[PDB]
Amino acid sequence: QVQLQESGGGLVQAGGSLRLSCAASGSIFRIDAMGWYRQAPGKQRELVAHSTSGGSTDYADSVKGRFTISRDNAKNTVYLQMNSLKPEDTAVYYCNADVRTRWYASNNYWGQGTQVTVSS
Amino acid sequence: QVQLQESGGGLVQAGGSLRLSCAASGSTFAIIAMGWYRQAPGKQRELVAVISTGDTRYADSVKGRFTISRDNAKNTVYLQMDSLRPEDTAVYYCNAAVQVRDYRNYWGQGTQVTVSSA
Amino acid sequence: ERGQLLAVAGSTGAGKTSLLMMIMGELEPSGRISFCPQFSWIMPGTIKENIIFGVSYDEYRYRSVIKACQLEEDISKFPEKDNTVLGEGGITLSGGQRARISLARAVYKDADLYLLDSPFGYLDVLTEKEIFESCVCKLMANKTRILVTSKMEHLKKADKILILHEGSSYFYGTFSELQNLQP
Repeated sequence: QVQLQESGGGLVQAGGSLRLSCAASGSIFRIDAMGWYRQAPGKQRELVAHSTSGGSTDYADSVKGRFTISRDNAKNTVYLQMNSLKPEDTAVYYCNADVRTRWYASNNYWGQGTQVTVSS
Repeated sequence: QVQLQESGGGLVQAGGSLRLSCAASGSTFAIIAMGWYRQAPGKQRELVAVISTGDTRYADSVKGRFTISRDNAKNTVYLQMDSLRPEDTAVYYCNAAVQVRDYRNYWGQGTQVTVSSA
Repeated sequence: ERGQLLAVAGSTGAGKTSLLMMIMGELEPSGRISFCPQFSWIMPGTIKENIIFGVSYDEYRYRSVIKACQLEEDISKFPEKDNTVLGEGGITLSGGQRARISLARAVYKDADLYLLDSPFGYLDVLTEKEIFESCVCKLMANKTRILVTSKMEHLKKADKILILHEGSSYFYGTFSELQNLQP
């Protein structure tokens, strides 16, 4: 029943910040793992950041120090505050989450994906 | 942070025993593994035994003689060293693996174990 | 039940108060058991030693464990390879790499029962999907595995499943037999 909707994308001239968001809507019970995965054309889906329920954050070497993953449990949403964006970063950003529709175990959901483009 | 102090070193004769202690201080609740190492002069630190919830491991050269144990109430990790041979003469160190939001390891100060002939 | 995968879901605890930590706790020192913790650790020394220390060496088993645990590409990149020294005095690994070194260390040990307490918790959706499939499903296919999880996809692929409640209550059966229960 779960749907993962994103926002906060768009065009930003290189060196500028952009904050992505992704809220979960449905018969949710609770959310366990939320992450951001990107896919530039001519490349496969790859990890950007991985967040757990217990506030543990992991980042792919390529985005470390620039990007930050955070989440609001109450608003049932995962955020990606991306700073000092370089052209290689340009791609489509996918929100991914393990969502419990049944108290004991979760199901995996991918987002539709928003386009993050880089000027100059 | 985590502080590790080793005690129990000494001069023994071959066939004898020693019970080494590694006392943890500070953030001892975040320790998830404890190794016991030995260093001979001008040589590297070799892992002898390791302990964690679920397992204990030993080097092929110490198996059937050394026992790695722990006392959570005292925050101490022991190394029971039985049927000692001169080649066990080294400086024994404990290394603790700590996870407290970020991961790292910590070394102790060392305890001199000397084993003589019989 | 020998050589089967039991996926444990529900109220299975968290961290150092997980159900498996307790058990392994109560068992603290009659067949051999290999336990994989939720939190990954290394000890200073080589990548090889961090996987094979204390267990007898098998060339075929070591290399297969590395392949199945997705360590083949990581290790190959390092100039010293699997002879790369780890820790404060050596190379510092990522949470994901250390999670994989921790699993390989448990998987490599020859034991009659494997107790894996959420070992994919800090791995990405892609890394976890591959490791679960090639390591616990294919590589450990003839071992008695007990995998604590919380992923519906892991309950679908297990021979038998166990759902725990906070109380005495529990379901013991297959994923299909659970679907037919109050659908």
